[PDB]
Order: sequence, then structure tokens, then C-alpha cells
Amino acid sequence: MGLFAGKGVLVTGGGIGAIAQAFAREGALVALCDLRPEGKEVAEAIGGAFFQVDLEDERERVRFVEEAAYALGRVDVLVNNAAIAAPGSALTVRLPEWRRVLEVNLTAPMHLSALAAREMRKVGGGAIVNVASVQGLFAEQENAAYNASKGGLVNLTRSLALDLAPLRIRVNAVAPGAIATEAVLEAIALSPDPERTRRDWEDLHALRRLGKPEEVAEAVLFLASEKASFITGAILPVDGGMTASFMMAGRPV
Amino acid sequence: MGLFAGKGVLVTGGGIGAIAQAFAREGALVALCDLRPEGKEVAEAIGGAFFQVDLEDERERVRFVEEAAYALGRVDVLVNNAAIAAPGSALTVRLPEWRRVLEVNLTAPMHLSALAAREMRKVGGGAIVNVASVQGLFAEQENAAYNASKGGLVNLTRSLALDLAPLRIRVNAVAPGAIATEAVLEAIALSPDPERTRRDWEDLHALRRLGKPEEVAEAVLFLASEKASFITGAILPVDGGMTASFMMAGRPV
Amino acid sequence: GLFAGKGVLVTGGGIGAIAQAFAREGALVALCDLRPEGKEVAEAIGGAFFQVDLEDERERVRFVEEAAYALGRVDVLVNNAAIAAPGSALTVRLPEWRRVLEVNLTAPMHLSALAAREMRKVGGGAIVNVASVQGLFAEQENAAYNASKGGLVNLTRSLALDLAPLRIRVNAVAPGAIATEAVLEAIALSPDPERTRRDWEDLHALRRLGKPEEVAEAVLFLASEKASFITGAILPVDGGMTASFMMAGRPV
Amino acid sequence: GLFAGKGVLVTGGGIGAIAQAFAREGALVALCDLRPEGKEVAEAIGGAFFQVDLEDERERVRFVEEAAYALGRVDVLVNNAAIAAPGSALTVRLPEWRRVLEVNLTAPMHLSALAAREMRKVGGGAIVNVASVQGLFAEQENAAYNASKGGLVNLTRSLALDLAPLRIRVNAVAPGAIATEAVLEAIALSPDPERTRRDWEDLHALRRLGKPEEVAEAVLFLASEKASFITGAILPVDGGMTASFMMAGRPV
Ligand SMILES: Nc1ncnc2c1ncn2[C@@H]1O[C@H](CSCC[C@H](N)C(=O)O)[C@@H](O)[C@H]1O
Ligand SMILES: Nc1ncnc2c1ncn2[C@@H]1O[C@H](CSCC[C@H](N)C(=O)O)[C@@H](O)[C@H]1O
Ligand SMILES: Nc1ncnc2c1ncn2[C@@H]1O[C@H](CSCC[C@H](N)C(=O)O)[C@@H](O)[C@H]1O
Ligand SMILES: Nc1ncnc2c1ncn2[C@@H]1O[C@H](CSCC[C@H](N)C(=O)O)[C@@H](O)[C@H]1O
Repeated sequence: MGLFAGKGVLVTGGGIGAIAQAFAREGALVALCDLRPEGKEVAEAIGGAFFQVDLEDERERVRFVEEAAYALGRVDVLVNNAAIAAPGSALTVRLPEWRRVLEVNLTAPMHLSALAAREMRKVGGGAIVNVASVQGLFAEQENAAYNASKGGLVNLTRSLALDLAPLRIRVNAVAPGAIATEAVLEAIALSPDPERTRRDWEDLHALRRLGKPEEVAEAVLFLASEKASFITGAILPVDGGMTASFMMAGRPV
Repeated sequence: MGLFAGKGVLVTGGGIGAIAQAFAREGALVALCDLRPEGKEVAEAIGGAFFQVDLEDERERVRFVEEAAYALGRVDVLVNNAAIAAPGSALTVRLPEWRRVLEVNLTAPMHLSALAAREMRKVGGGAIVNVASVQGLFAEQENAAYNASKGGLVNLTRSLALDLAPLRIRVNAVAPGAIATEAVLEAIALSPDPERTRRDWEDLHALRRLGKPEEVAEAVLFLASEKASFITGAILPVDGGMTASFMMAGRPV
Repeated sequence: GLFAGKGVLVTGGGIGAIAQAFAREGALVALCDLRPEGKEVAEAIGGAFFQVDLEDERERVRFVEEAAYALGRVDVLVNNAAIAAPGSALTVRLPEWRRVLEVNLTAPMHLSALAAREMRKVGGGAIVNVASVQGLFAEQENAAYNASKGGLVNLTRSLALDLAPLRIRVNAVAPGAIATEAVLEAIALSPDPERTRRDWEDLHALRRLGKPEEVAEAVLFLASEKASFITGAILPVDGGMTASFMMAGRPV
Repeated sequence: GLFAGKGVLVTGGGIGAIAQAFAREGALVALCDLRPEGKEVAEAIGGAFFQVDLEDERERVRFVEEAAYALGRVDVLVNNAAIAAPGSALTVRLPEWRRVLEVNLTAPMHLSALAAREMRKVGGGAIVNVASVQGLFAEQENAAYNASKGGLVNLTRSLALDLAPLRIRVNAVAPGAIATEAVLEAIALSPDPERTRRDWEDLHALRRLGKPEEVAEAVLFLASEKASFITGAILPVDGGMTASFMMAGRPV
């Protein structure tokens, strides 16, 4: 019970659990969806609903919002957290994988925001938080689909903020750095030199450590709450100082 | 003769000949494409090739680069200038329109950059200039597809700059304000109060006038030239001061 | 509460929203202000007040030393004091310009360094600079403010990089038009108060002025361990103002 | 040329690239610099040289007055002089901090105003400030530079808004690491010159230092009528440095 007591919260990509747990801890009714079935454990662990959903599919996006709305009784908050990547520069990425990344990372958040918004009207407003990335504000080598899709999500965040202000819905984004999620910890483990990749990714931040999912969750939680009542259209880095430097924030040269 | 003497330049959406005439006057061999057949007049007027092309279609994009490359003998410069919009917020825009805007404004530049890049290798490098918009850096009400697609193009510009640097290809964007295109001039002319509409749009800029297409062309020209040899990944506003203010640059408080 | 037992310094705390917000979460608050009214704020919340001119480097040193002594510890510094010198570069006098830079830019740098040495004693802390959207963009005839605030924005980044090893996070909030007494008075002494209010409301997508309490919440969050992985960030608290390339609350 | 007959002022023109570039396009160039070697630049290009300390407001006034008189007209001002003071906010001395803010921030403001009064006489002109990527981002131990340059960036916006009605465009270039004699000297005085060079080259996607001539071209363009609808813009000349969230020329 507390800051989101009784409120209905939708989380796309809730399988990690940090975001879902954070809202649940504050008394929210959480509906999460994920492609991976493990998300069921997260929902059971927190007294929330789970839906196995492929956000690539527009019919499935409609079904998720409808069924989650029905399960929760209301929609107050949407968190768009699901994302994919297609490794490669524009030279090497295949068009189908590019279009899949745009569909999931950019088109799905737009669509879900519209669907969730129609529900939020019924309760007088709400908040949307899009989990972008520092990779929506800057790029890196060989990650074109991610960079383009996330860059679009950043300006989409602004679009939605302007358009949904009349419905009393705030829309913001968080732009995480390197976060110690299982995916990032496996990427490290599968890299040519895991030990050096760990040190190199820690050192992308001024704080010289990976971010924790809980730390992203707190930012999302804040932006979704009434504590952030005069904040809409904002893109908040949660990157331990990464984007404060023009080089490696945790290793100047 | 000139800064582009002998060089092969591709211009997407060149029906407004400003960009093509600018390159042509500096001695370029210009291949332009456009959906509208009027672009033929532009090509004839400047001694260049014209291709009627629908950039929405990936097969047509491949055919354009292949045939333009063959016609010109070389590719040195690509200018991605074609764009469309689908009026509406996320609440009102139809998914097919949204996907068509993303295809044309975001996917097409990515694809065309890759194709053009393989040609530029043959001549030891070159330059790409994407025409984004101030609407890729900020949003406005009821223009979600444009804002999202252009936002993506801005970060894609960065991605391409990083990835294409090793090929000695610079990639930049120009971000125009309100430009006196025939579409813009007509909207003014058909508005209930043309003098008010004009004054409002002029006053989005500190210079309190619409930009001319020729002014955008000069920015594109500069960024594509060796005069800009240490400039890559940059997004240059051509907006007479619009993005320098947090409100109307030409109409304070 | 979230700052129970912690020592919090607020420059320009005479308004009171920020001070009240930290106090409400159990903080020991030391505020300073040029205006003596800040005493009421401190009394109202069980905190210490110091009448201080932040323009003067000796007074800045004395404030941190005496506030540190009064509170027993320093965990948080909020740099909120600011002034302006109306005019473009053409009309602003150099002495006024230099006074605005001293107060808005130099004072925050200096105070951050002083506060930082005291935060080491308690294992870290947080600094929040109250910049403005006027540090990210400009407006006509406000050059000193725009320049000083622009500097504070990048100084926020500098401090974040340098103070990270000391476990001190440094962020800024960039408010839009806030219904402070200064702002409410400007409206009131306007030839058309209703029009001025409507125009400034409409700078924001939410089409209202921000409340000082709303800025306070942002400052509170950024100063707390809930922003543990947030440093070097500039957070707009501007109801969507900077999300548009024109008036966010009145498109054309 | 693009500046045939036009009067161009260049502050800290001693390096010479910018001066040469304008001269090559037919400009009458007046440059100033603290270092007497700018006389060789002025002699080499048929321009005037003034030995000037831009820290001093009286000297700034005298420069514009005398350069204006020598040239007959002022069309363009390029503010290129800058200094730095080593250290974070913890270690920088306040006197050194204030001197950087005076030369890097106050001097361009002042010089812009002075030059602007001259440009009115010929119906307008252009100002280009040489800021830095270090005005948009920071690095460790360079607080004065980061703050001053950050201020110059937003000042560039302020001036653009205020000087638009006078038909004067104001823009900035934001250079990366440029192979000036100071930068190369630092590489040489480094414990590992080869490593330092490789590191600084790799701050750019193009994986080399910029040349002063390359900055000059950007300045030249922004000052010309080819850039007629460009004002208030900040143009990186950084070979892709600010396009990445890490080292643009060395990803991890
Ligand atoms: N199409 C899809 N449908 C549902 N969940 C998806 C999904 N694509 C990815 N996810 C989930 O979303 C999470 C990945 S996103 C991870 C954080 C951040 N948004 C990022 O961009 O990296 C995982 O839990 C993953 O399984
Ligand atoms: N699919 C397509 N194929 C080819 N040309 C296209 C196109 N879609 C649009 N264009 C052309 O691109 C131009 C419009 S874009 C105009 C400039 C800027 N990109 C903007 O968005 O405002 C016109 O010449 C138009 O006919
Ligand atoms: N030199 C100085 N010393 C101490 N307090 C000062 C001061 N100059 C201004 N103040 C105080 O600082 C406060 C400014 S608060 C107003 C908002 C401000 N523009 C910002 O966003 O930072 C006021 O209470 C004022 O009286
Ligand atoms: N106070 C001053 N008066 C005049 N010239 C100065 C000066 N301080 C520095 N200069 C000169 O102006 C140039 C500045 S060197 C550094 C400039 C670079 N664009 C940067 O932003 O770091 C040099 O030629 C230097 O000798």
C-alpha cells in the first residue's frame, strides 16, 4: 500500500521484475506481459497478473491492454519496457530484423500508449513512462536498429506528452546506462574477455559500476507518481554520469 | 567545375530542385528521384538524371541506387530528402499510415545509406546528408508519425556516422524550421487569414521569416563538401533561431 | 522519513517550499537568504537560518562552516539562490552581469566544494542545483541569466564527474515558470495580469504555472537514495515546455 | 570572395587559420592576441594586429574602436580566445576561475555588443563564437573551462535572439581536440606521448585530431550569407565525438 495503492499499472517486459516489484511494493495492482514465460513467477511473487504476449503483433497488443484492464479494474500507469536489438550497422542489418526492432521498440510503445490512454480517461488521467536508453540520445557502432528505434521513442515521448496533456496524462522517458540485468551479465560472460568488458562497462559511468535494475525502477516509479506532477515530456538519464562526459565518464583520457 | 566537379550526387525527394541545382551549380552529376513526375523538369533544367521512384518500396530503392550509379559512373554523395507525414496524435493515427511514414522517413534513409555506401567505397569515400527537421529534436501536437520517424533519423544519423567513419564517409543531418515550400505557401494561401498564418509561422524563428529551400540547400552543400572534412555525426539546425528559445523564438512571452 | 537525521543546506531558502519538503522528511535544515523573512521559514520547520550574501566569498565560507556546526553534519546541498540583470548584451552593464555570474554560477561552484568536504565526513551525499529551462535555451533580453544558468548546467556535469569518487551525486532541476511570489508579483504589476498569466501558463503543455512544491519534490527525489544511479542529469520540471519547438501549451 | 571588402575581427587570431581563411576570401582582417606572434599572421595576410589582453574590459573597448577605425567597417566578429584553469571545484583557485569566466564568457558578450554597434552602420553582419564540445559536456578536472564554455553556448542563443532584429546572426562552433601547438606540446610533455596522441585521436569517430583549418572552414561558413537562415546554432566540429555516449573512435 502507499504511493500507488489501488492503482492499476501495466508493465511491458516485466520479466526482469524490478519495475513490477517496485510498483507492487507501493500497493499497485500490476499486470505485466513478456514473451518469456518466467514472468509468471514475477507476477505470482507480487500478487499481480501475467500475460504471455508478443508485442510485435498489433492484435496481441490490443488483447494485452483489454485483458489487463479487465483483470485490474482500471489503468493508471503504463510502463513500456520491452525492447529488442538487431546487431549490425546499416551495412549488415537485414531489413526484416530492422523492421521487427522498429515494430517492437517504437510502434508498440505508440500503440500501447494510445490503448492505455483510452483506459486512463475513465479514471481522470494517469502517467506513461517509456524506458528508452542513452542509446536513444547517442549511438554506438553496429547497433543501428536499436539506436534508430530508441531515438524515435525519445521524440515520441515528447509527441505523446503534448498530445496526452489534455487527457491529464504525463509522459516521460528514462534513459538507462549499462544495467546489471541478466541479459547484460550474459553479454559480459559471452564477450571475448568478460573480465575486461565488465571493467569497460562499469567505466562508462562516473560512478564506475553497472546500474542495478532497482535503480531504474525507482526512476520509473518517481516519474509515474504525483511527486512528478509538473514533469511531462522529460527524458531522464539513469546512467551514473555516462552522458555528462564527451568520452568515457568513468575513464577520462 | 567547382567543389563537386565530376562528382556523383544522389538526391531523394529532389522534385524541389533547390538541393539538386545547388550541387549542379558546383559541377556535380546529379541523379534525383521523386514520386511526382515534375522532377523530370528539374533534372532536364540542370543536366542531371531523373528516376520516378517510390521510396516506400525496398525493391525500388535498390533499383534507384543501381541505375543512378550506372548513369553517373560514380557515387560520392547521398542526400536523403524525401519525407511524408500522417496527421494525428497516437490516438488518431492509423497503424498502416504510421508504418508508411516510418518506412519512408526512417527505413528508406538507412537502406539507401547502405546501398550508396557500397558505391562510395569504389571512389574512396564520400558524404551523406539526411534532411531531418526541428521536428526530429522536438515535437508538436498531432504529428506523431513525423516526430517519431524524424527523431529516429536524427539518432540514425549518429549511428551511420560511427559505422561509416572507417569507410571515409561523413554523415550529418540538417534540421530545417518552417521553409517556404509550395506545400507551405499553399496552406498559408488557403487559410482563413493568410497574413496571420504567415506571421505565426515566420515568428517561430528569431529572424521572423520563413526559410527558403535554397537556404537548406546551402547547408546540405556545405556538410557534403570537403570544407566540412572534420564534421560527422552533427545535426545542424537551419531554423533561423527557432530552437534557440524555449518558446516562440520570434514572438517572446 | 527519507532524510531522517540528515543535514540539508538550502541556498535561497526564504521561499520555503524546498526547506519544508526536506523538513517534512525528517531533515535538519540550514537555510540562508539575503532577505530576513527566511527566519520565519526556519522557525516554522525547526531549522537554522543564516542571513547571507552569496555574492561574497567570505560569507559563503562562513555559511557552510556555521551551518555544518549547527546541524552536526552535511548530507545535501541545494543551490537555489539566483538573480537576473534584465537586458541583452547591448544594454546590460558589466558590473550587473559580473554580479549575476558571481551569484548564479561562481557561488554554486564554491558552495559545492565547501559542502563536499563536509559530506566526506558522512560517506557521501547529494548536490542539487536549481538551474532553469533558461540554462538550456535563452529568451530575449535576459543575457546574464541565460549565460549564468547555461554555465551552471555544464558545471552540474563537471561536479558530477569530479565528485563521483567521493560518493556525491550532482544533478540539476530545470524549472519552467513557477508560481513564486516574484513571479506572481510580476503578473500582478503587468498591464494585463490575466493575459500575462495565460501566456506563461501556456508555455507548458499542462497549461498552468508550476508550484514551488512541485520543484521541491524533484529536488527531494534527486537528493535521495532513490536516485542512487542518477548523477550529472538535468531534469526539466517544466510541464512539457521544452518538449515543443514553440509554445508547448499553445501551438500555431 | 565571400567576404570581399568586408571587415572581420578575430579575437585570439594568433594561431592564424581563421584569419587566413577570411583573408583568402577577400576580407580586411583585424586580429588580436596576447602573444606577439599574431603580427606575423597579420603581416602575412595584409591585416592589422593588436596585442590585447581580453581579460581587461578597457582593452576590449580599445580593440574594437581601433580595429573598426583601421578597417573602415565591421561585418564579422569571431570570438576565438580561450583559457583554462586546471582542477575540479575542489582544487581550482577562485581568482583563476574568475579569470576564465572573464575571458571565455564575459569577453565574448562584451565584444559582441561592441562589434554589434559597428555592424548596425553597415546593416548587419555575423558573429561566430568558438565554444567547445566542453561547453556541451564536461570532463574531470576542468571546471572553469566547462562552466565558462557552457555559458558561452547559451550566451550564443541569447545573442542570436537579441541581435536578430539588427540583422546579425550569431552561432557557435564546438570543436573537439584540435592539433594546435598547445595540444601537441601537452602530447610531448606526457609520460607516454604515443598513448596520449592515440587516446585523443580516438575521441573522434574519424580517429585523428582536427586541424585548425577545419575549424576555420566551419567558422567561415557560419559567418557567410550561405548560412543566412542559420542563427543560434551550435555546430560540433568534432569528427563524431559527441555522436557516441563513450569514445567515438574506440567503442567498448
Ligand atoms: N515482443 C516482446 N513482447 C514481450 N516482452 C518482450 C518483447 N521483446 C522483449 N521483451 C522483454 O522485454 C525485456 C527486454 S527490454 C530491457 C530494458 C530496456 N528497455 C532495453 O531496451 O534494453 C525482457 O524481459 C524481454 O523478454
Ligand atoms: N516515397 C517517396 N518517393 C520519392 N519522393 C518522395 C517520396 N515521398 C516524398 N517524396 C518527395 O520528397 C519531398 C517532400 S520532403 C520535403 C523536405 C523535408 N524532408 C520535409 O519533410 O519537409 C517532395 O519532393 C516529395 O514529392
Ligand atoms: N546573494 C544572495 N544571497 C542569498 N540569497 C540570495 C541571494 N540572491 C538571491 N537570493 C535568494 O535566492 C532566492 C532565489 S529563488 C527564485 C528562483 C531562482 N531563479 C532559481 O530557480 O534558482 C530568493 O529567496 C532570493 O532572495
Ligand atoms: N586574454 C586573451 N587575450 C587575447 N588573446 C588571448 C587571450 N587568451 C588567449 N588568447 C589567445 O587566443 C587563442 C586561444 S587558445 C584556445 C582556443 C580554443 N578554441 C579553445 O576553445 O580552447 C590563442 O591564440 C591565445 O594565445
